[PDB]
Amino acid sequence: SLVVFPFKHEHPEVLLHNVRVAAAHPRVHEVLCIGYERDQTYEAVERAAPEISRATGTPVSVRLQERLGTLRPGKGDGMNTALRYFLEETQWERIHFYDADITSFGPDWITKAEEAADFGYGLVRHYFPRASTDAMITWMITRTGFALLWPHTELSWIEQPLGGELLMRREVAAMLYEDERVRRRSDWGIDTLYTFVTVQQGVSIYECYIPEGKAHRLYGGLDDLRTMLVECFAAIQSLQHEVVGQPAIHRQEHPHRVPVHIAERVGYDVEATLHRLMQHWTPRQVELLELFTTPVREGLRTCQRRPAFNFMDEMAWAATYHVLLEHFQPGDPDWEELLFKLWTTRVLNYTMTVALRGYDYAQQYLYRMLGRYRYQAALE
Amino acid sequence: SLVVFPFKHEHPEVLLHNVRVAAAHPRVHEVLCIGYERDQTYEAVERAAPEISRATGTPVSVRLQERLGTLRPGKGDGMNTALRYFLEETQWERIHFYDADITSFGPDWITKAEEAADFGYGLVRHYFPRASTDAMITWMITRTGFALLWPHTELSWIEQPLGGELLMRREVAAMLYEDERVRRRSDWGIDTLYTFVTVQQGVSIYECYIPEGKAHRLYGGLDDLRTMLVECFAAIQSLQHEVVGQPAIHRQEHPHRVPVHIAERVGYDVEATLHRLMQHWTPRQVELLELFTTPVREGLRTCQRRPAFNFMDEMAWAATYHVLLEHFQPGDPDWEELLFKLWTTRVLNYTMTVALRGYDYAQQYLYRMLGRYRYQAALE
Amino acid sequence: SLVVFPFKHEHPEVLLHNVRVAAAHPRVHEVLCIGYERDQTYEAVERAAPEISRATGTPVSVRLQERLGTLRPGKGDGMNTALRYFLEETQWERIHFYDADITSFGPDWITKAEEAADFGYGLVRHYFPRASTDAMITWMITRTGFALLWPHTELSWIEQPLGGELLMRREVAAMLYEDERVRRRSDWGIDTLYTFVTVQQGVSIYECYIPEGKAHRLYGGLDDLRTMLVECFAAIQSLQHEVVGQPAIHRQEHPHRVPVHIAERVGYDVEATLHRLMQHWTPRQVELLELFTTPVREGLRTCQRRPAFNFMDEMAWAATYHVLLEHFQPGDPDWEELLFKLWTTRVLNYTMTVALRGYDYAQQYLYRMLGRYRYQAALE
Amino acid sequence: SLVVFPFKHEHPEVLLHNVRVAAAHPRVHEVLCIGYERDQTYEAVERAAPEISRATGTPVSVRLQERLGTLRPGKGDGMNTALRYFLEETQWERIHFYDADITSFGPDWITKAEEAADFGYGLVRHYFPRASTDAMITWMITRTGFALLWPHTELSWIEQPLGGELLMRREVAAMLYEDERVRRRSDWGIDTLYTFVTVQQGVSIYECYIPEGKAHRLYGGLDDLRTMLVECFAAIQSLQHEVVGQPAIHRQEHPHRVPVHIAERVGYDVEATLHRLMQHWTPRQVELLELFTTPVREGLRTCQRRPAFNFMDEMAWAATYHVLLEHFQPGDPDWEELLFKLWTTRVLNYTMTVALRGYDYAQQYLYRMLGRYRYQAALE
Ligand SMILES: [Cl-]
Ligand SMILES: [Cl-]
Ligand SMILES: [Cl-]
Ligand SMILES: [Cl-]
Ligand SMILES: [Mn+2]
Ligand SMILES: [Mn+2]
Ligand SMILES: [Mn+2]
Ligand SMILES: [Mn+2]
Repeated sequence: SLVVFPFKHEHPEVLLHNVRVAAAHPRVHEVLCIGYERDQTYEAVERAAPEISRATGTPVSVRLQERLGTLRPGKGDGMNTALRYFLEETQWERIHFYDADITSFGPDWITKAEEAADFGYGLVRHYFPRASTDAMITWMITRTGFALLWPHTELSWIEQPLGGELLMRREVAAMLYEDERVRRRSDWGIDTLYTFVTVQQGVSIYECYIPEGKAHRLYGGLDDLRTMLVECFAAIQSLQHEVVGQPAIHRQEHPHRVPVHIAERVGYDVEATLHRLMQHWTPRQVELLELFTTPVREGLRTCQRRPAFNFMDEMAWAATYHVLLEHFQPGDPDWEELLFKLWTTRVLNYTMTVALRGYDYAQQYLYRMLGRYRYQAALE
Repeated sequence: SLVVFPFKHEHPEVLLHNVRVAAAHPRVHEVLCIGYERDQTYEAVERAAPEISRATGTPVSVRLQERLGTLRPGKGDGMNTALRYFLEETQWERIHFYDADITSFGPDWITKAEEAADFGYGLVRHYFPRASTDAMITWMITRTGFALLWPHTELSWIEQPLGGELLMRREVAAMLYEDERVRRRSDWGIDTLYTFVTVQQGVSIYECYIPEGKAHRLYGGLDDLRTMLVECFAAIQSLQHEVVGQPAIHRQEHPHRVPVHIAERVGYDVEATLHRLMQHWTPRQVELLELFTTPVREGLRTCQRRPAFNFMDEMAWAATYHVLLEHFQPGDPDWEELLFKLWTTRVLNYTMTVALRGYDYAQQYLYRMLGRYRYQAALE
Repeated sequence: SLVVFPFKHEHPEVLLHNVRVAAAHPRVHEVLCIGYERDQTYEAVERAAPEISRATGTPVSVRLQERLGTLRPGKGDGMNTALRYFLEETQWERIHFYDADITSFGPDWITKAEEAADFGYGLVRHYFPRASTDAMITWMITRTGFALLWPHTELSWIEQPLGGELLMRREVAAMLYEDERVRRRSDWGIDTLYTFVTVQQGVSIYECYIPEGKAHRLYGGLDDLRTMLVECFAAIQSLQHEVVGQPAIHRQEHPHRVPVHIAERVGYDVEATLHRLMQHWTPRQVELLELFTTPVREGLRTCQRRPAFNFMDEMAWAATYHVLLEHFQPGDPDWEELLFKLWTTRVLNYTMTVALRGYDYAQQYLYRMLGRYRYQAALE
Repeated sequence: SLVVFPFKHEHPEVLLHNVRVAAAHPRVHEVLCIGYERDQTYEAVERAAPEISRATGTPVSVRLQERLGTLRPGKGDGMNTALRYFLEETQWERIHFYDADITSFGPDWITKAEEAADFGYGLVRHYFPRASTDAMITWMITRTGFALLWPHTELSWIEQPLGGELLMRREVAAMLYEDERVRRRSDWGIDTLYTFVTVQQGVSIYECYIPEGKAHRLYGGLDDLRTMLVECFAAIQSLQHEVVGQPAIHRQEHPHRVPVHIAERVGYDVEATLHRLMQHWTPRQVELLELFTTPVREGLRTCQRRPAFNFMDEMAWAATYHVLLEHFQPGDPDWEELLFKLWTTRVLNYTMTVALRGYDYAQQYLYRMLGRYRYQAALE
């Protein structure tokens, strides 16, 4: 197998430790790191690589990403360059991807994926325990979108549709590389696209549970997720007219109880988030709210003077999601700020009325949210 | 819809309460009770029925089961009688079954099933939280069997393959009642057969989670499960050469955290169970053990003098299961007793080495068990 | 024993149920309800009493509170009137108090307190499981005060020093009724005084765990807690030069795991709380902040424009507490509102950075909080 | 401070690690290891001392225990030799003891004990989270005894009265070493004796919570606790007529949630334990049962043929405890075997009816058990 680590700016020791782990693994025949640019990290890996490959007997290489997509040059270009490398320059049967900022990586992850793949699956997705306020794009954006647009499919049931840790066999990789919808998603939307297209093509999927979790880079206020947010949404919007006549085999490793240290952390800075909700207003944003239901429109307007979020419950969010699907303009700064404020209030609402009731309550709640979304969507 | 309660010997007030709940439900058009014989319970329901249907506007009736199968006349004959009544004597589009001895039934259960059916599913199964020592036939016999025999199918993933609580749509009922394999399963094997063939014909299945659990009749020593145990095993064994098939298609409501009162109970009497392990021995049973691996043969023999069960771990059990599949003679008193003792030691082993480590630990274990069994099966 | 229910405004059926429960108890010889005014509730009880007292054989009566203290006529006058009645007009050996608004009251509570009293203890205090956002005056005012001022004593170790549910023996009641420090506490400060002086007097104390919790009247925003906040702080402040001897007998029934329904609730409405933090400002309050450390002064100032609360950790709170003890003027509207805003940020800081982390986490944290406060006070 | 490690037979690397941790600690001035005999361990430590005593600047020495007591030469003689060395040959103000076989020791333990000492306490006891089937002597013998014989005292409230981990100040050590009751307890009984007399003399006690637990040597069947069992019982019996007539001050650090890895282990081998129950019978033992209540007499007699333990609930156990206190003969092999079997059935009972219900349930139970024992004792 080929193992890939896409990296942008990361601590060299962190990624070098992972590369080391993969190279040492009996089933890994090559490690590739795909860089955004020739930085500190790049230089480090390149210097370490020859040594590592000699030590482990398995070749390690670094490359810059190629520009293959048409949106912002980001993670997509990174991953798809790896798909190209894999398909056009190696003979390997399987490719793994793992995010480079992972600090809890172990041979573990590789073994479990390889063993599922031996069982027959086309795509193996790793998924992890999560803190109740983690994964707010995954839930409020990706899984929500999937539930609302494709209720009868397996899409909304994928646990971590955004997750960078996965194993594809060669023909699944070939299919994804050759698809032009995926190819052009050069930005953060890449994972959404891999997820959507493998499901739509009926690839059989296994979700692998990694118990010790995914310990990686942590967030301040919500707005260091802002690009990713707009991009992940734009990805769902771009797919909204797709049909998914059937269907994919899909099994999930049964999850263990969350580790305590993972359940007991806050995924973001509340005070800062509340503050930011009052900032970067624009007469045009105010005007754009004329497109939304009254509670949401009054709701968000209040945010110019003081934080408001009680209004953004489940039902308001679904209403908001439809208006966004239909009017949101990718790349318009006002639409992007508006989507950001809107998602913010959904996350604050959820944090204060649900997450604050406990880990378990908040999981019951998210699952039951998707179900309600699916039911509602199936009804029209 | 038609709602059916199969009853053998139960407290009239318990069943009458359930009937009342069903009849009151806005989506129920008929309630049917299927009795084993004309006993106390039967008489109670028959007297109450005319009154209840007048009170609720939906017809309620009682009938004896018909002899439709060829094994012991038991629950199968009751449920298949209901299928016949449903298909040949009503116009209804959906049939529910619920065990009569349920004391936590509410409109709840009916609504949830009817809603999933509206979504599109062909079979909706109710499943419940469980005490770590509950459902030992489900786990050690039914799900084990499905994992060992059909690893690439959805069979071993069904949560409660013995569950009496389900909704079928008319065409699914028609298909089952027509199937001779199922029709003949007059005994406890019926539920196994419903589970097996619906999966094998690619019916689409939703598992509904009932959070407040299923509070019903409780067990003393393991041996008041003994007929059920031999009959449920016989059912797996009778299907052992089937193939399969289609995919199809299977989704589970996400389970909530187990209620405390359900996690904090012991599902059987350990002392009695150890005692019973030493009883009903037979020279022929001692002989029949010659057919089993050494640790098991030596293990079970010790049980004539004192209780032994540490030998019966996962791998020993799987080995045992294969010898049983291939040599167990349904209806042979020595084979039945032996299966009983064998299974007892497995339950005891699980109780002392797994269940005693906690509710969570014991669930991780059982799920992981089925996975190991599936991996091992797919290896040959 | 005498059982007393102090009431101000409550639902008659709620209180009447409680009175009925007490009157039926084999150990209860008299039930007394102490009212604030002759309202609806009062009239209800007085009509119902003669019956009850006939139905159960134990006398039930209602009286208005007397004016005995010198602060706001509130709960203190209510409870001390009971003490006077108990001592001067009855021969009973033991008095219980229970809040009238309790909806989870049962013979239970009485039995457990009477049995501890039999063991010998002078005072028996009932304590309950709590939601992580409950009891923010208990924690951030009373237990905090106790730790910071009397670190070597048993004070900060009482679980629920504001608790209205307790049993005293006659001599304890006589001691309290005779103390003018307690007598004058006519307002909400009464429970703090009962707690303080029985500890100061080396009364032996037993804390009795009520597992089903105390289900009573719930709160909106934090600010319907305002009068109780300022009067509970005033109480601590009034005691600040007291010296407390050396630790008596104090024993606590071991707490069970919190019930899920109690752990899973939010104890207040976060939006309204953030809003209220920006209201009722005054140029004098702004000036008064010149008395506080820089972080807290700048922190609270920001609240005129947007909610700010991250500055208010543990140590800032302690610092602020010290400034309050020394400068807070009871009865001054600006000091009162200032105290209110200050507490509010302790509570918000704590909800966002600690409660959000889990029920367990937030309890570890509060206990470790008192310990850090004790250590710090001990240090000078 | 002097830190002492008593050792009999242990792995050098385990003990040597702990020695290293103590010596490195800024508050430790001398480390002493007290050995049973000049074995492997002894030789290892003696070789290493020197080296350690020298990379830390704090002297480390080993000695053989002296024969100071009059029972079996065991732990008592070791601990008391340490006391003697401490008092007669050093100037240090405080002595710690830690078990040698601990594998989770860290500077931690010493710091916490030293800081409590600094706060004033005369004895600091470390206590740890436990598996539900751990500590069966502590609960069913020591704490039970304390609760039945001294209900009004602090004795049964000490969390780990057998714990080897504690800090005494010089005067408390002096007092204990001077006490002939403790001096003669040369065997396992020593810890019971330190616990009893420090409480009896009104030494003020702090219990220190060590969250990471005490990882040490594990048990097979219950019978490798057999000498310890009889000696610990003998200890309580020898003290049965003592009077306890003052307050100790007694405070317990609030415990954190049990770590999962500690909650999820089985503390013994059930199958072996059941087998052992049927062994080493004797006509005299059968006779001696004549002294016990009928359920217990008939119950234990069944154990000659098959394991029986349902009879040994709480109340049977208390009854049995009283018969033992009054008739058990230390050093009589039949009384010793009988006590062992009796206690085994108690442990089995608690295991199957209680521990199997969950970690929390089992703790609620043990605490409530002492409660009931205390109430019952206080009633006569
Ligand atoms: Cl996310
Ligand atoms: Cl079962
Ligand atoms: Cl409070
Ligand atoms: Cl022990
Ligand atoms: Mn990341
Ligand atoms: Mn049943
Ligand atoms: Mn109240
Ligand atoms: Mn040990």
